[PDB]
Amino acid sequence: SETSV
Amino acid sequence: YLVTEEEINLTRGPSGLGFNIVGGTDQQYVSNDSGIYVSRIKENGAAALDGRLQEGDKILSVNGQDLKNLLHQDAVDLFRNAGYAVSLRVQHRLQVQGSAYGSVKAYTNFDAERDALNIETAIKTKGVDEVTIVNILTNRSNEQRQDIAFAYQRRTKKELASALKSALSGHLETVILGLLKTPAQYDASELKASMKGLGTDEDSLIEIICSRTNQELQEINRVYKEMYKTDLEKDIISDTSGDFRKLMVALAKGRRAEDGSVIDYELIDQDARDLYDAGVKRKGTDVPKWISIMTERSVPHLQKVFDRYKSYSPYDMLESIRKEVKGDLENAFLNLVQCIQNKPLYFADRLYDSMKGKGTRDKVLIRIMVSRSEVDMLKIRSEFKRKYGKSLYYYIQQDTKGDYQKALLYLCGGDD
Ligand SMILES: [Ca+2]
Ligand SMILES: [Ca+2]
Ligand SMILES: [Ca+2]
Ligand SMILES: [Ca+2]
Ligand SMILES: [Ca+2]
Repeated sequence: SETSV
Repeated sequence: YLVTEEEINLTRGPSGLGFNIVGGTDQQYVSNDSGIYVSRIKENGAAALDGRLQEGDKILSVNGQDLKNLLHQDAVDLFRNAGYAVSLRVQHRLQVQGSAYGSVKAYTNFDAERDALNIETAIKTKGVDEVTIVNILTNRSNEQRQDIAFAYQRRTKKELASALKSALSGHLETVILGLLKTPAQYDASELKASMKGLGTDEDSLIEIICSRTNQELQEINRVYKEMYKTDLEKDIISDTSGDFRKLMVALAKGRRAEDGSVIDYELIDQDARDLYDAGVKRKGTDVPKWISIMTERSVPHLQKVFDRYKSYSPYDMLESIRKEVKGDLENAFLNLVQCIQNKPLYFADRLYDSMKGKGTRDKVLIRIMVSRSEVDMLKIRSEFKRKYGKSLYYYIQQDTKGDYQKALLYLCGGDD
């Protein structure tokens, strides 16, 4: 769901 | 909910831009929102350095490519297949609540249908979970509560309120139901409650009618007309008498002069002279001239009038009221002047009175916590602590118990 960018 | 769009120019940090993203058509953050939103901004990353970006923004474009209706993965890919020089279009989405000085704020990660569902769980539960009901209702804004009720109606065909009316009881029930009612409904209800006795809850009627503004009163007056098929003005007349009636009916019109631009210093002096002349300077009192000045003039004007009154009168306005009138009329005047001078202090004194002694005047306590939590509760707590030396939270804690206590404590907002 959360995604580091 | 103010929306402003903006571009931001980021040079990729060591391992990335320095934030996390959530959302997508297949991963809706809130119901029916495919938007891509920043969730975390890295501690000491390039995104924090440029600032601008804020935990909550909506990403609409990456290097000119739009983020409307994408699966999570396609939005991630646009970021990972970008250069080291990244410009994005963000929409900052600040939301501001009615007053800055209310205690209950609109919850930032709001989802109407989700909330409605957990409430159904807490109702559809053996023993019912009174705690989770409180935990969401007292932390949702009144308008958020409306949307909860609407979604509840949809998912059950029964409405929220009459399911809580069966699943709650005691003082706790009163609070929850009161929070379910719009500010006009709740005031209209307490008002209908006041007069439906023939002897009439003067002290409550005085409280609402002395403290509501034009905007609030006109809203009450209309909704009152809709709920009970009477003009509120008509009920006031039918349950009061004398100059009390004149004072109450004049206030309830919600037709006070709105705060103009220029300060009318000449009229301030004239009004001060007339309050002195009509009262302590004269044998007896000209009540009607008091009623006209105190109902017709704007609040800032009257505050200034009361100070100018001290230039002429050896007593101040409250002290002049106590020495000229008695009974309900005295009561109404003291309450009206307190509301004009310091409304938050007014409420802090009523709260202390409702708890100071044996037992609890629960109707006054509940009413204030419900009706002022989104208006000026923070100013009320500040005046309470300054005067009484301990917090509002503390008195609520010492006088009330159970889930009812924790509900009042939430509407309070916290300790001081
Ligand atoms: Ca139980
Ligand atoms: Ca005079
Ligand atoms: Ca007199
Ligand atoms: Ca004026
Ligand atoms: Ca008490």
